[PDB]
Amino acid sequence: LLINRQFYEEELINSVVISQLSHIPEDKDHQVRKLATQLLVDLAEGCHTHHFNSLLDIIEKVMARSLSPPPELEERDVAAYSASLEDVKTAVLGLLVILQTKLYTLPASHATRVYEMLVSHIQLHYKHSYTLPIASSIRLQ
Amino acid sequence: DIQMWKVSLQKEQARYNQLQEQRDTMVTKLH
Amino acid sequence: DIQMWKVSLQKEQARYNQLQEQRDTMVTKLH
Repeated sequence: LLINRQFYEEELINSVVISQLSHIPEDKDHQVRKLATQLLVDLAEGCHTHHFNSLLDIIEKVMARSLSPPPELEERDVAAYSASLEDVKTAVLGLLVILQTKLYTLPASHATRVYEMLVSHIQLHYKHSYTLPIASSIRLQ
Repeated sequence: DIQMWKVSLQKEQARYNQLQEQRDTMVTKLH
Repeated sequence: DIQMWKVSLQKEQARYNQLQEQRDTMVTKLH
């Protein structure tokens, strides 16, 4: 209900990332993008030096995958496969947002490094010469 | 006089709703 | 049970007036 950051955020971020450590293994795209957005918004105001948990989880998200392994997923998986990949595209969007917020801040390094994550994630993005329109949209933003 | 106990419980719940809403107003004011 | 009902009345009143002050000191902290 409140902005409980002063009174709760310290123990919260820790206990909640500990409980959500099952983010990557469980592969149900919905809660994936959900926790993505949740960490992004909780880092929009995350000045309790806890960009560690959030951005580390985010990096764990981004290296999930970016291109369809099965060469037979003609609208078969790429529908749900892209429902899964849009979790990380939304994560990327939130990185853009939080970096806009942290344009000037003390742990701006975080931004930079996840920014680097971005370009490295973008590097591998153009590495395989992707054939996904959703990946192309990600490139766009 | 069980209905007195009824109205007691009801007015208590109402008092606590007012407590909650005023707490939330103070929350957004602090924000 | 009617006098026992009065007892229940005053018990509820006491408990709710008790938590009332907890809510009001929360208010005062925010003040």
